[PDB]
Amino acid sequence: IEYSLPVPFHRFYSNPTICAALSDDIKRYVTEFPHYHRHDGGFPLPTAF
Amino acid sequence: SLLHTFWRLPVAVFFEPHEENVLRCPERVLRRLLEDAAVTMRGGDRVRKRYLRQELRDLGHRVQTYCEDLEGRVSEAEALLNQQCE
Amino acid sequence: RISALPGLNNGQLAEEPLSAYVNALHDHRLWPPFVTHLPRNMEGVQVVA
Amino acid sequence: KRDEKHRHVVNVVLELPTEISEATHPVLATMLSKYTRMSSLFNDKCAFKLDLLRMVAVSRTRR
Amino acid sequence: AARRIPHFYRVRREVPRTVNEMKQDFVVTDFYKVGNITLYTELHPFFDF
Repeated sequence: IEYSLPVPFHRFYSNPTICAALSDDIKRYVTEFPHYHRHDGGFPLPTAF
Repeated sequence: SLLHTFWRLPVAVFFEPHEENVLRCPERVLRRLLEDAAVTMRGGDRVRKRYLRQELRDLGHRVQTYCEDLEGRVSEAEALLNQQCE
Repeated sequence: RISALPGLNNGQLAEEPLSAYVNALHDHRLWPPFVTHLPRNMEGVQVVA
Repeated sequence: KRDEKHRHVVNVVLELPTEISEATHPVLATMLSKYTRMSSLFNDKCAFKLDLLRMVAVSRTRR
Repeated sequence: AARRIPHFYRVRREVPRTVNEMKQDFVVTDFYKVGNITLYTELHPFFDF
């Protein structure tokens, strides 16, 4: 955990659970918006991707 | 900080937000927006030029030193072929 | 996974997400009979001893 | 002289413990033959350590 | 791109679903009904608008 960064970049391979576990701020994003904890690709990807 | 108004008495707002503009403002959302803007902004030289110039000049001078030493070797050591120095 | 519809629960209309609106198994008001901790959010909940 | 720069790139840069001298690694001497030729990247010593580590890795193969 | 990823999630702001994302939760028998908001988009089988 100390040496890793989570990268959601696809509508697959973007599991909210892993990203929220690895970083604090993504977990804050998930807890403030629990409806985003879906897995059907509706989880917001960064605007770049 | 406060606002100075010509009318001393305010009006109660009526009708839809698509005919007169109004700055509605819960305090929590404004504080959250300001914090979010603060984090967003930060989340999105000449000394280097001096380093580059120093390294370029030193590379040139070092290439010169290597070439000078090599030429001195090719002269001095291979001059021994003819027994020039006794 | 069976509890709430993941096709339709993509959004919120209050503090609560739709998944909490559609099934009581999701919302923060139904507590389990046995608790080892207190829950993360207690917006409209007060606890009495 | 060369004492300063080699002491620097061993103990100051590489943070390598004092008991690891030039004698305990010939490959270390062959590498400082290269390292001191450039005076940059000394702020990120981790690069020098990773280079030395991977060099000693490749030097220790069986084939 | 990689290092910047956490900074997007630091902002507690949910994002709008795209029209294409919304179109995928209308079940087959009522994709043709008036309640299908996105229908004005669906002009062409091969193309998205």
